[PDB]
Amino acid sequence: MQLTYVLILAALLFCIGIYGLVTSRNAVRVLMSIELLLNAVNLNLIGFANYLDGQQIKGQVFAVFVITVAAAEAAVGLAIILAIYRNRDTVDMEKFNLLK
Amino acid sequence: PKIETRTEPMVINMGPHHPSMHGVLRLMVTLDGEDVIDCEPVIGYLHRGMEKIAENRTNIMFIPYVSRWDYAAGMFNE
Amino acid sequence: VFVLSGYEYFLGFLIICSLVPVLALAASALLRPKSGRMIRLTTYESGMEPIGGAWIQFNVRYYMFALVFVIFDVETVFLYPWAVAFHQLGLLAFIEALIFIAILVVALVYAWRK
Amino acid sequence: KFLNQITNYAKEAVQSAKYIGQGLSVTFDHMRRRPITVQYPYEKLIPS
Amino acid sequence: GTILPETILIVTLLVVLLADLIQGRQADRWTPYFAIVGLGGAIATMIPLWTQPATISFFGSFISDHLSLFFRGLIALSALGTILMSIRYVEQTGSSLGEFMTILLTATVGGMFIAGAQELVFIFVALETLSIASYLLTGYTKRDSRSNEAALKYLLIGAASSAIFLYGSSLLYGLSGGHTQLPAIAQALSSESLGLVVALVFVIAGISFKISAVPFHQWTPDVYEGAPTPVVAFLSVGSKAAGFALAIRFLTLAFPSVTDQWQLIFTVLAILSMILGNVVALAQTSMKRMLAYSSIGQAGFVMIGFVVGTEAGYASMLFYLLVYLFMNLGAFTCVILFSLRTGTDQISEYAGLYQKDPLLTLGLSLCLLSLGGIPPLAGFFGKIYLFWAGWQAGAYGLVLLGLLTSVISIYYYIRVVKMMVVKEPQEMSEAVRNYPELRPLQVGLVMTVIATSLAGILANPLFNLVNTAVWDVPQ
Amino acid sequence: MDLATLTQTITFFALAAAVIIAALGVVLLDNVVYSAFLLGGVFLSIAGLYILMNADFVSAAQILIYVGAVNVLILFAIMLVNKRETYTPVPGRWLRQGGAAVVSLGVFALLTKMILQTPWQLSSVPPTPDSITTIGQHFFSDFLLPFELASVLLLMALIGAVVLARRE
Amino acid sequence: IDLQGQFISALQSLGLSHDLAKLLWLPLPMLMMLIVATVGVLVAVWLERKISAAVQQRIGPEYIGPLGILAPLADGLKLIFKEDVLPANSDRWLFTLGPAVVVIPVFLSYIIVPFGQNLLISNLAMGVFLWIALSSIAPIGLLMAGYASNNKYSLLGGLRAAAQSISYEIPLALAVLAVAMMSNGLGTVEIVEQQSQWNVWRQPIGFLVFWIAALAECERLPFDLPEAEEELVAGYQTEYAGMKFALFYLGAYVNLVLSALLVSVLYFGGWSFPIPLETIANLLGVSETNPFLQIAFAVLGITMTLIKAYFFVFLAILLRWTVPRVRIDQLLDLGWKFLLPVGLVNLLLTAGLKLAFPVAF
Ligand SMILES: CCCCCCCCCCCCCCCCCC(=O)OC[C@H](CO[C@@H]1O[C@H](CO[C@H]2O[C@H](CO)[C@H](O)[C@H](O)[C@H]2O)[C@H](O)[C@H](O)[C@H]1O)OC(=O)CCCCCCCCCCCCCCCCC
Ligand SMILES: CCCCCCCCCCCCCCCCCC(=O)OC[C@H](CO[C@@H]1O[C@H](CO[C@H]2O[C@H](CO)[C@H](O)[C@H](O)[C@H]2O)[C@H](O)[C@H](O)[C@H]1O)OC(=O)CCCCCCCCCCCCCCCCC
Ligand SMILES: CCCCCCCCCCCCCCCC(=O)OC[C@H](CO[C@@H]1O[C@H](CS(=O)(=O)O)[C@@H](O)[C@H](O)[C@H]1O)OC(=O)CCCCCCCCCCCCCCC
Ligand SMILES: CCCCCCCCCCCCCCCCCC(=O)O[C@@H](COC(=O)CCCCCCCCCCCCCCC)COP(=O)(O)OC[C@H](O)CO
Repeated sequence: MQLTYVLILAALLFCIGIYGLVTSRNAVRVLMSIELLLNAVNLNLIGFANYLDGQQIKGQVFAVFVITVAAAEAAVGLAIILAIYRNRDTVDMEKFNLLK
Repeated sequence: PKIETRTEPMVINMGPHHPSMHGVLRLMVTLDGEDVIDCEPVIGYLHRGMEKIAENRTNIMFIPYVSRWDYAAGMFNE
Repeated sequence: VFVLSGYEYFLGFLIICSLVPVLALAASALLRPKSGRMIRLTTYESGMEPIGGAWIQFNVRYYMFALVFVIFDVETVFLYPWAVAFHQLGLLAFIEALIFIAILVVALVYAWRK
Repeated sequence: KFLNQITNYAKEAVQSAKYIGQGLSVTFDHMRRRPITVQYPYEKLIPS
Repeated sequence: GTILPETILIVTLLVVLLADLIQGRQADRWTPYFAIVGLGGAIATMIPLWTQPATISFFGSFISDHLSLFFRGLIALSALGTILMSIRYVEQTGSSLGEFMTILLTATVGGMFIAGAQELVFIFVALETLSIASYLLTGYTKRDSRSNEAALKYLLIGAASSAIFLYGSSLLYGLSGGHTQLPAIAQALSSESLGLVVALVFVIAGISFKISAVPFHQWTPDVYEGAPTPVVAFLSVGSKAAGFALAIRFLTLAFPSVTDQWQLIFTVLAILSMILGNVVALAQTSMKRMLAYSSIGQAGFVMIGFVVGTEAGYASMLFYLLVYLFMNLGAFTCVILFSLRTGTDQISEYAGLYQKDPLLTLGLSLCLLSLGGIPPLAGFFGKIYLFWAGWQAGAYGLVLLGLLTSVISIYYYIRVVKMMVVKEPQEMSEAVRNYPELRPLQVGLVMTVIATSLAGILANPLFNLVNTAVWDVPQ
Repeated sequence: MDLATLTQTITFFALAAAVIIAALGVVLLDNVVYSAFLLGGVFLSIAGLYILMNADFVSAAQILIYVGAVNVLILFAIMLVNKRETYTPVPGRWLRQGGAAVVSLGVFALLTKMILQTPWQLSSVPPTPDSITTIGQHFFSDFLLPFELASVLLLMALIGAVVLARRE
Repeated sequence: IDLQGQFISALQSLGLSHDLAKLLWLPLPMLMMLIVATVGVLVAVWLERKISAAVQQRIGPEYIGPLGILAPLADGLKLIFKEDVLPANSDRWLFTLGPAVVVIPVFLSYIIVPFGQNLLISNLAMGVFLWIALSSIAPIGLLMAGYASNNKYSLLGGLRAAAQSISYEIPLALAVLAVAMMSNGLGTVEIVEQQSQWNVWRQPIGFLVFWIAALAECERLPFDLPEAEEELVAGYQTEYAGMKFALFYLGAYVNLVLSALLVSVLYFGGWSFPIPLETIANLLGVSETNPFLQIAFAVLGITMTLIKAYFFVFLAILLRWTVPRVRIDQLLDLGWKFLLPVGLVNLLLTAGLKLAFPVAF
């Protein structure tokens, strides 16, 4: 239980979330991957606050804000997905390409 | 293992097993978002053939039978 | 380092409480009739047969009621440390928290008006 | 226009509270009366 | 503490509520005004605290120097110009206007806050306030599938960019002990390490998404086609304003200028932007997509202002960022006015507009030529100052690429004036053959067109402004 | 070298293994609802990791918001979009999959080198136990602008989401 | 007395690594609370079946034990031996997990139930807030029980259950907020020790909001929508047979004794035989190390907690047979249209009264 371990764990969670954000084909799974990424960030913030700045904890308030806004961005993203589904009638992210 | 929601009128079967006192009635009802588009009541789960029996019983032989059409009050039909 | 006092019990009790279902549901599995496979394994539709198709007629009835819940769920998280620390703050924190609550009230009115 | 709606809302809410309190009192009264249960196996009901 | 610097934002904030409650009660409202009035009051609130007081800090969490006031007024003016265009546009669509202006004003508030913010937490909060409202505005016209796909694409790119920027911010908070402040980080870490380089690149990844620096550009061509056109007008002026403001306030003041590898990174991104955004824009068929790639190219132009930062490159950057407002608001107002009347279409349908509607042609050609850098016009002097601030420092190659790309841009900017003027009655497009024959749209068009034609030669009054703003950048 | 530290190490590595397995399940599993529930699993494990880092308030806040609000929202939305998943395979797939894999592994190796190389300032002083009163002090002294602007953020998010997910 | 002191000391007298003794003691309270929770569940089932019978001029179970005391034991042992069914196309792992996710966090919230001071498992710093956070996992359990079923009957019940359990979580939090304003904190012992001479008399609106929200947790016949037999057959429960159904049957009464104890400790106090007892210096008792007085006051505190928990269990299972049901839309209007505004109003009122009169708050 050291700072380096928590940071490596957060970096690996960032890695997995990126893989899921780029590879996955369903449309809600990319949002879940974004949530994984934001958790990987909050873990960095709480590790730094616990080890470096332990008295006037400032990574924990920043983490509270990150959690708030991840909830908000999810609330907006599922709305965007419902809107696109109501018209295209699918969530296959390899069918939202109106280009060449 | 799931039900695959899709934008249509949904048909639900409030079938013969009514966990109430409202006899056996099937009531296939369709609905569009907490409404009722049209229902098809499926009666007949208790047709025992009283009309064909009454043609083969004398009156005093049939008078115990009648107390069944509309259970409750089993004296109106008597 | 760990200075959170009260923790030792939440871990042990979490274990002992998670062990209650996975033990009762295993004792029930040891002593209970075997299989009942053939037609015991159908879906209850009041005795009749499933109509076929079997969809739900999707409704936003229960996305909006979860959106508005997420909003105020975040609101309560923002309001808890204000209430717990209302002693050292005093005035001029009541004003800012009141602005916060007024904005959330306008949010609720907007959600209730549509 | 807007005050009549609010006074109707209050006259409905207080009425709904009183008409729940009354039922609560009635039910709490019901548990003093002797049960009418005819405890069959040891209190068989003599027929007509 | 010193909430005076906020009497510019809270004003707009009040409008957000008042132009919302009125939509709760009325639902058929005149909120377009008292929203223009709200932004006018927010801008007029800057005169008392532009020169009268010195530079002030809220709690270290916000600063109100002259550069902050400049960028705040810039974003407020972009929102004021966008409100005018979007009146008859989203009303012609079967949608509401108050629920759109609330989102637009919230995006404006976020962009105005991110300008003067100098703390990690508040920077993140202002950036996300901008991004969420940008997504919501992009996907507003929920009937069209292009708008929905554009909003989904923009949200998935912007949220990932924000996650990367947040990882950078967390690293930056962890390297320098605590110190969520920006200036308190420069004092803590003052030496290049691997962590500092990683934090720098991860912040750049989220900055370049806002300012549209390639390879972080691939969303604007797909968002400008999808979004409602006034949203695109606010998105090409206000969003870049906020992004460049945050880049100046972040890189210069937080990342200790001893680690000026970002000048190399931005040289790379500017070269790549100039090359791509002007070469690919040359082969386009729709006006909105052409303007998207043009906007990438112009961001590449601006990015040679603060890549050679010498108190004259910053002034050149700010002057071009101020002129770009008049150019693009006027170039999008004419696009809206054309797609409203009958067209609703692409470049090929502009052929023959000089006969049917000459005012729209005289207004759109002026702005396209200004964007190209044609003499006396607002764009020529902006580009000449950008290029001389680049030579005067030593960046020969950057300027010699900017000039060649300016020629490449003159080509496809004059290719539209071609269609608008050349045609005889037999070569009108099918959209002009039956061209018919909204006051705020015209009163915004005229204003931006007369500004883009006079802010070039009457440039001396707004050079002292830019200089007193640049005096605040550290070096 | 203790019974407390041994528990704090075993629990940390157990929660880390839970995080890794559930996070791989979120993104690799073919069924989407299994991912929707393993996401709540990830959130619960991270909530435990916070408690193990002397942050008791933010863990409870995460359990409220992530595995109580965002997870329920994701489950509802995953139910709303069920159409039996007729995903036809696309040719240009191994390209993007391999690119994502290699860029992920490279970024992870780079971050791990950065983390193992930089000399963090550990500042060996025990943290504070009353971590919620401090967060309450920072909402109205230092982080007043973000605390005040989060309200407008939530309001604009509510407005825009109701507008996008409305039915008409 | 401090039974923990004696246990660890007598266990360290024979060696056994004193620090290890403190680990050898956790199971003792961690299973004492399990024992009292299970006895509370049996009591709740018995009280429901015997009070619903008295209300209706009837007699409950009387041929099981002496007074039907063995009726919950029989109803549980039956469900143990029952064959479990898993329908045709239902999922196999979210099926057997719903009834456990709806139960584990209901048990875990017993960390904070005091039963007198020094008589609770690890008075936590998050206390009631941890309970607010943990009571948000059951909707995942209901969505899991609905999603893993081939029965569209029960998916519609799981959805309307998970949509009711989230409607009554904001007011249930805004009532505890006003309580924590006065309580200076969140730990239950620190919440209750402010009663040193009761919060119901200073939070007469927050009490109503808290109680209504707790009764509307898919619990009582005032609402009980996913259990409302007539409108729909058992909702999501309509496919669980053996112990998997007993987990629902059990996680709904423990979730009632829990709420009764919590209303007791928040608004009334698991201490304080109404007179300010600890000012019984009139018997010249040296409480501090009085070997007994300690046990006497312990028994008094336990009895005073159970009286006010039983008061609310009684009142809940009395309202079950007094208040008519609401459809689902008259339900979702209590929260978000009456309970959420009144919760916010109560919070603002407590704030205004704490800022103006810091005494008594
Ligand atoms: C299904 C539901 C029912 C099932 C029953 C449960 C199964 C257990 C069955 C065993 C029962 C036998 C136990 C005899 C009870 C006497 C033990 C006692 O009171 O012991 C009390 C001690 C006291 O602890 C000490 O108490 C001290 C002082 O009391 C304090 O207690 C509170 C805290 O302030 C009060 O506020 C009080 O003022 C305060 O001074 C200090 O607080 C010390 O820190 C603390 O360690 O705790 C302890 O060991 C108690 C720990 C054991 C808990 C078991 C209690 C069972 C309840 C029995 C109640 C009987 C009621 C009357 C019975 C006769 C009928 C009329
Ligand atoms: C080698 C193999 C080994 C394997 C191990 C497995 C084998 C199991 C061993 C035997 C099983 C015994 C199980 C129960 C034994 C009783 C233990 C006990 O007495 O444990 C005592 C415990 C512990 O708490 C007590 O706590 C105080 C000490 O303080 C410390 O105690 C706690 C622990 O620290 C708290 O943290 C507290 O804050 C802390 O300061 C007391 O003075 C004692 O010291 C201490 O023991 O009591 C409490 O936890 C309070 C909870 C009980 C309260 C009772 C209220 C009772 C409810 C009423 C009953 C009727 C209910 C029916 C109706 C219900 C309707 C609702
Ligand atoms: C001091 C205690 C010492 C031991 C205590 C054990 C208690 C629990 C276990 C009871 C002993 C038998 C268990 C075997 C498991 C099993 O079911 O085997 C399968 C056989 C079924 O028979 C079988 O049926 C089988 C088919 S079938 O699957 O059952 O349908 C068939 O294969 C087989 O031939 C046929 O015989 O069943 C049994 O053996 C017993 C099952 C039911 C026994 C219930 C006892 C109730 C006790 C609980 C109450 C006590 C109160 C608290 C006490 C602590
Ligand atoms: C909502 C679903 C769950 C979400 C979160 C799940 C994650 C779990 C939460 C993680 C808990 C955190 C880590 C626990 C810390 C353990 C060590 C520790 O807490 O230190 C204490 C002591 O630690 C221990 O002794 C505990 C170690 C034993 C715990 C092991 C689990 C018990 C298992 C059941 C009992 C089995 C016993 C029989 C085994 C043979 C400190 O003591 P204190 O509170 O008194 O403070 C002062 C101290 O006494 C001296 O200054």
